[PDB]
Amino acid sequence: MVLLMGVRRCGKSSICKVVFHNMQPLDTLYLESTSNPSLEHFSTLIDLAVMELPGQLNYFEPSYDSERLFKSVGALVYVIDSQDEYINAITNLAMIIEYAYKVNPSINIEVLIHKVDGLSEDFKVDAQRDIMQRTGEELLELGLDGVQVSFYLTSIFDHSIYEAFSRIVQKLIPELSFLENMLDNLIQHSKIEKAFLFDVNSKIYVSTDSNPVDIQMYEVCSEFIDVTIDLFDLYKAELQNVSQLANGVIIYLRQMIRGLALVAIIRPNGTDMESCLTVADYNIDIFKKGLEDI
Amino acid sequence: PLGSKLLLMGRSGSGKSSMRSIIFSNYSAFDTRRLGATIDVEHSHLRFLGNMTLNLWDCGGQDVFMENYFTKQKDHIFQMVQVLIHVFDVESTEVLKDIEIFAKALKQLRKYSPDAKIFVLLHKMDLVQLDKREELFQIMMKNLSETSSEFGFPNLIGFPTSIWDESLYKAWSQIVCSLIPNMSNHQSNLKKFKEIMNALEIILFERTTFLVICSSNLDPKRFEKISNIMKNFKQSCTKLKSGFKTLILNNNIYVSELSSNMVCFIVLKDMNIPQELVLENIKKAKEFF
Ligand SMILES: Nc1nc2c(ncn2[C@@H]2O[C@H](COP(=O)(O)OP(=O)(O)NP(=O)(O)O)[C@@H](O)[C@H]2O)c(=O)[nH]1
Ligand SMILES: Nc1nc2c(ncn2[C@@H]2O[C@H](COP(=O)(O)OP(=O)(O)NP(=O)(O)O)[C@@H](O)[C@H]2O)c(=O)[nH]1
Ligand SMILES: [Mg+2]
Ligand SMILES: [Mg+2]
Repeated sequence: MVLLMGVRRCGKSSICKVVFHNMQPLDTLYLESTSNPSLEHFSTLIDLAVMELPGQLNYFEPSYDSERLFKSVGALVYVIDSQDEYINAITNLAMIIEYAYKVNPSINIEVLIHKVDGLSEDFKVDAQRDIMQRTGEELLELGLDGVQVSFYLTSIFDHSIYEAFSRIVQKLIPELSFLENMLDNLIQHSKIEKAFLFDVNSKIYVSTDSNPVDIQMYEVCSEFIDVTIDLFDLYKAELQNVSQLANGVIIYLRQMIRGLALVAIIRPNGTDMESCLTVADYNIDIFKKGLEDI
Repeated sequence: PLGSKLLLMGRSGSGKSSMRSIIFSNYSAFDTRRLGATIDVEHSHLRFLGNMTLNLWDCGGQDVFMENYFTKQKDHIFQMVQVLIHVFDVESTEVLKDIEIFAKALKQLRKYSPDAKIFVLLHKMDLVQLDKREELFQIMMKNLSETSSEFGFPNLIGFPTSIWDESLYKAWSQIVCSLIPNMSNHQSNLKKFKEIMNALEIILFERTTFLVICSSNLDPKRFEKISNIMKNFKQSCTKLKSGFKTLILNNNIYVSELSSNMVCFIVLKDMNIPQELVLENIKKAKEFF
C-alpha cells in the first residue's frame, strides 16, 4: 500500500486522479478538498491499494490509529508543494518518519518535490540537492542519519509524475529482481536495447532493464502506447505496433497479461528488420511465459 | 503557379499566429502562449508537397495595423491573393466590428483578386460549452455567409476551430488542399492503389505538416485525428533524434513515406494477410505509380 500525504493543497489528490483515473491535468487546478481517508484501488496485478490521508493534524501525531495503519503500509509517499511553504513540511516529514520507522523498519520513505512546473532548470537543482539537506538535518536530530530517503521531481503536467510513481511502485513489487533480470539480459540475447513493462491505462513502468533509465526512453515508449491506442481505437472491428525511424531504430510494443504491455527500443546496428523482429519475438515469447507464471 | 499568397487576417488575439505555429512550426498548443503580437504582416514561405510554396501573410490584427491594410497598403495586401482565411475570436467583444473588417477585406478582394478563395474560422471554440457550440456556429455562419455572398463570393466555407482539438487540422487540410494542382491525378492513383491492396481505406498525408491530401473513400473525424496523432508522434520521435519512417499496427494498419513529400495511411479489410505480400505492393505504388 502506498500512503499519500502532505499538507493541504500540495498535490496529493490531483496526482492521485491524474494517474489512476487517467484524468487530464487541467481539470485539477480547481478540484475541491478530499478530507475523508479515501482508499482507492488500481490494479497493477497483484492489486495495489492507495490511500491518501488528509494533510494536517499538527505533526502526525502518535496514536493507536497512527501505528495501526503503518503496520500495513509498504511505502510512504510524502508529497511536498513548492509554490511556497518549503520549510515546515520538512519537519512534518521528519517526525512522520520517526514513528513510522519504529512501526515498519522495512518502510520506504519516498518524497515528491512536487509542483515543479514552469520553474527553470537551475531553480530545480536549487530546491532539490539541498532541500534533501534540510531533511537530513532534522534527521540528524532525534533519530539517525542513515535512512531510506528518495527525492523525485513530480509535476502532474510533466512525464515525471509517472517516472517517479514507477521507480516507487516498482520497489513494492514481489520479485523486482527477477522481473528486471529476466527482462535485462534475458532480453539481451537480442537486438533490443531497452525494455519497459507498462500498465497501459496508467503509464507507470512496472519494470525496466538494469540499465538506469533516462526519461527520454521512458517518454517515447509511453507516448508510443498512446499513438498505438488512439489509432487502434479509430478503427475497431495482436495488440502490437512496430515502427521504424529513418536511422533504423525500431520501437516495438506487444501486449501482455491484463492491460500490461512490453515496449522496447530495438537497435539493428545493421541487420534487416524482419530478422530483428524474429529474434526479438522469440525471446519476448519467453519473457511472456515468464509472466504468465505469476 | 506553385507560389500561393494566402492572407491570414483577423482581429488581434483571435489566435492567427497560434495556428501558423501549430500546423507549420511544430509548436504544441501550450507553446503558443509566448507568441507575441504580430507587428504589421509577418511573412512565411512554407514549402508544401515538395514543390509548392505557400507564402502565409500573417497580418497583425491590432487596429493600428488594421486600418493600414485597408487604406495605405490596400493594393499591396490585396493584389494576387489566392486565399483569404479570416479568423473570428468567439469570445470576441465586438462581433459586429469583426464582421465589419471581414467586409472591409472582402471588399478589396473584390476589385483586386475577384477569384480568391474565402474560408472563415470560428476560432477558440473550446471556450464554449458543447450544448451551445453548434448554435454559436450556425448563427455566426448565417451572418458571414451573407456578408460574403454580398461581395460576389459565397457559397462560403467555415470551420469550428480550436487549438485544443483536431479541428485545426480539418480546417487547414481543407484550406491548403484547394491549392494542390495535381489533385485529379493524386486522387486517381490513390484509387488504383486502394483497389490493388483490397484496402478498407487509404488516406494520403503531406509528409511534413501532415495535412490530409485526399482520401480513398466510420468516425467522420478520423482524418484530422490521424493528422493529430501522427503529428504528436512525429514530435515524440524527436526524443530519439530520427524521423518516423514506417509504422504497422496489428496486421491491419500500415503507414509509410511515399515520396519525401507524402505519407500513406493504409487500413486493410481484415488482419490475416502476412507482411510479405502487403509490404511488397507499397513499393510501387511509391514515387512512380
Ligand atoms: N502548478 C501546479 N499545481 C499543481 C500541481 N499538482 C497540483 N496542483 C494544484 O494544487 C492545488 C491543490 O491540489 P490537491 O491535490 O487537490 O490538493 P490536496 O493535497 O488534495 N488537498 P487536500 O489535503 O485537501 O486533499 C490545485 O490548485 C492544483 O491545481 C502541479 O504539479 N503543478
Ligand atoms: N483557449 C484557446 N486559446 C487559444 C486558441 N488559439 C489561440 N489561443 C491563445 O490565444 C492567444 C492569442 O495569441 P495569438 O495566437 O498570437 O493571436 P493573434 O491573432 O496572433 N494576435 P495578433 O493578431 O495581434 O498577432 C494566445 O494566448 C494563444 O495561446 C484556442 O483555440 N483556444
Ligand atoms: Mg484531495
Ligand atoms: Mg499574431
